[PDB]
Amino acid sequence: PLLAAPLAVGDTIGFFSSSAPATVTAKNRFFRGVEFLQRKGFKLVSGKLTGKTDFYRSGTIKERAQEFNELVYNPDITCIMSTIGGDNSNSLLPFLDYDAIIANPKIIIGYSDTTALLAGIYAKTGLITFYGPALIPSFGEHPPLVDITYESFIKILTRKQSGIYTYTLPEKWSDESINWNENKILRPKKLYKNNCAFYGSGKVEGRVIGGNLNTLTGIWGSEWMPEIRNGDILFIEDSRKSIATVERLFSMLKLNRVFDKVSAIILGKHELFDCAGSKRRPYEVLTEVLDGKQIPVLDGFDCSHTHPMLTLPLGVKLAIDFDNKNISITEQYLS
Amino acid sequence: PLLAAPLAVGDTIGFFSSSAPATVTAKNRFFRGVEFLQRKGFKLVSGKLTGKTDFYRSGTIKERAQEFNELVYNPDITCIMSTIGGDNSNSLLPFLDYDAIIANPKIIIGYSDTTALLAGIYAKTGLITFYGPALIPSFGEHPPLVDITYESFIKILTRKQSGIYTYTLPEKWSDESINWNEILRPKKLYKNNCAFYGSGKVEGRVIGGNLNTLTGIWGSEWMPEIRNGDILFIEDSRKSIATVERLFSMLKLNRVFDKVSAIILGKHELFDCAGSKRRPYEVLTEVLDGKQIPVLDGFDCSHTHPMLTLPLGVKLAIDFDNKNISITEQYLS
Repeated sequence: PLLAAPLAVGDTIGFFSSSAPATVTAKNRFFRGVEFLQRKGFKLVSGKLTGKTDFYRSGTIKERAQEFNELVYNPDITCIMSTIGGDNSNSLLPFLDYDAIIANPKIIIGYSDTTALLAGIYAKTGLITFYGPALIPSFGEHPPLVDITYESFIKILTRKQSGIYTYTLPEKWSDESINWNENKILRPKKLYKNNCAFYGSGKVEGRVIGGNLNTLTGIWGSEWMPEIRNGDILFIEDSRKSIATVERLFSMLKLNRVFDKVSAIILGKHELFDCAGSKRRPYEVLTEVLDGKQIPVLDGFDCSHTHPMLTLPLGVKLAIDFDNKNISITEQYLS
Repeated sequence: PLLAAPLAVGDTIGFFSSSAPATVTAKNRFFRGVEFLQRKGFKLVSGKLTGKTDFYRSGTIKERAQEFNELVYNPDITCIMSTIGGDNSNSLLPFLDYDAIIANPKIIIGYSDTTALLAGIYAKTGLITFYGPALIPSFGEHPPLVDITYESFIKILTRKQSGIYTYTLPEKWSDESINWNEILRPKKLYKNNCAFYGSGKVEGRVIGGNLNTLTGIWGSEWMPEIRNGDILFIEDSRKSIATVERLFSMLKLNRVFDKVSAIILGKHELFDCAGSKRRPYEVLTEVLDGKQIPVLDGFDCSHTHPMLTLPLGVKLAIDFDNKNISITEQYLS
């Protein structure tokens, strides 16, 4: 695979808004995130659509593609980071400068809607991109949870690439929709003990592919959707969906023979899942859809819309140990 | 194509709930729909999940598939009609009895989420199915709009298959969210603002349905292949402009706009333009990035009332100069 140079303290991070204009609509959280990374010693380059709005998005399809491409063209930038998601990143894909991305590999990072870019770029270039922090939701989060997110971000992106990396497990997490865009918290978020579950036994090792599952529907079937292959580990998360929607997306995967190919599934914690009074969790729905197909599942990985959030390279091998209840990166993912 | 026998007054219609359990949650409107069709002379057979609930759905995946299959097996039924949509019809697809459908073709009709079944059945069997009335939303509608819906339903499904059929244009329509399952007053009525963007005449096989729903079968063996020359028919309901851009770009990435000869946009019920004042056609235009595809914007085959009935998988001719749309290929035996 094509690998970017590793991150280091003092590097320059460029940010872009490929969908929702949250540098305007969540400006307090944006400023908090900017200050957080600056105090860690990073230099920031603001994408050209920062501070702009086109109603539901930051700019036209072409303006958004231009904003991203301009960061790729900047030799001083080591990391290109999403400000926030939305719905509309998939629009950009015909207009990204893939040749320039190949010529100038950088760490591309974000989550949620930005999945369209992470997966699309991998499909076109083979670049290992990252499911991880977006500036506003991730680094604008109030303490204490933001520090745990940051610890994973800096560890994954700066560590020496020798030997496997085994993920730490956040001690507590939350998914509450409070404390979004103000100077002070209303009150502390509920902190839950980590209830991640490892359904299966033994160890499964395979290339991880996926991201935000609802977002994948916007690139599905196209040359920008990476082919899923026998032995892959499927990584999927969603946010604030109804159980009806979750069944639909799981069945979509089933119809596409995904569950005939993959050797394990990682479900990211689902932020504020709406079970419609059924008390069912997404794993129970997945089990019905699987119709007896036995696939080991890591239910509740902290790489999703919940806080804190871990950083995950996409398109390289991971090993899930279902007996020892851990998950590791086993393949080099930065130069 | 595989063709079902035409409907006749007095026939038996069977109904099924492949997703939302609205025979329970919209029981008043359900009863209105049943009574409406019975008054027309139809006999109704209730699918086995009628009156059942499993929270957000009518029953398990397998039970819903069985409900549908049992209607296929019933020799007295000539038309299998959806009660209502939802989100979850795509789950049934591995379990439908496609061989039984081939052995005894029937009129299968519905819309919205039921698109997964209409498209899936066509992909597997070649059966010409219908984007049209579902029992609860369509036939539980109060007069006067329900009468225009019914006129299209009965005309399309009972007419002799001789010569082209040219659609009537409803004089007025509504998308107002009142009088669902309760009336205090009639819905607000709007003049028909359907628009024909293009020139000349385009003829090609129509394919599509509810666009959001298509995402749940996309890429699979149940998604019919879109071919050079097809007319793409798509409608959505109560979506944000952000979602509409996403779905249009999905089509673009899949090279759909390199294949289609025209696009039909169904009227979008209560579209949320996020203050932009933009309509879906304008968003489509941006996404098309210069591609000159003629568009019929605002066809009355969607979640708005009244609703026309449309066979999927047969040739239509859109005459952009004369501002009309016709079915040009035989669609019932």
